[PDB]
Amino acid sequence: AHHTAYLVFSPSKSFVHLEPMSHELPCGHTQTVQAHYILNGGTLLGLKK
Amino acid sequence: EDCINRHNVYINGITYTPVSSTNEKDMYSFLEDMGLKAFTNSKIRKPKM
Repeated sequence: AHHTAYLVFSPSKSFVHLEPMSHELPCGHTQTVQAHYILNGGTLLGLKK
Repeated sequence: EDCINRHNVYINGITYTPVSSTNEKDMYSFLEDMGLKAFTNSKIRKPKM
């Protein structure tokens, strides 16, 4: 097994992964697609959503 | 014996700064330039690596 991977830069220190459906992909369908999010302090000041 | 070398200095932030020594004055050095020596276990000599 051989593979390499790397990491983001984030001085906010927050980031997203996306978890693929990494294989064969049909046509004329959909796919539901998921991701994993973090937000250090979220809207630090910002607004709500 | 107390070496402290990290695999890399670990700048969580801008970019990983590497390993190198310093050069400054010391209590050990004060008391050797004094001309002499002592015994303790305090943090006298710098945490050299």
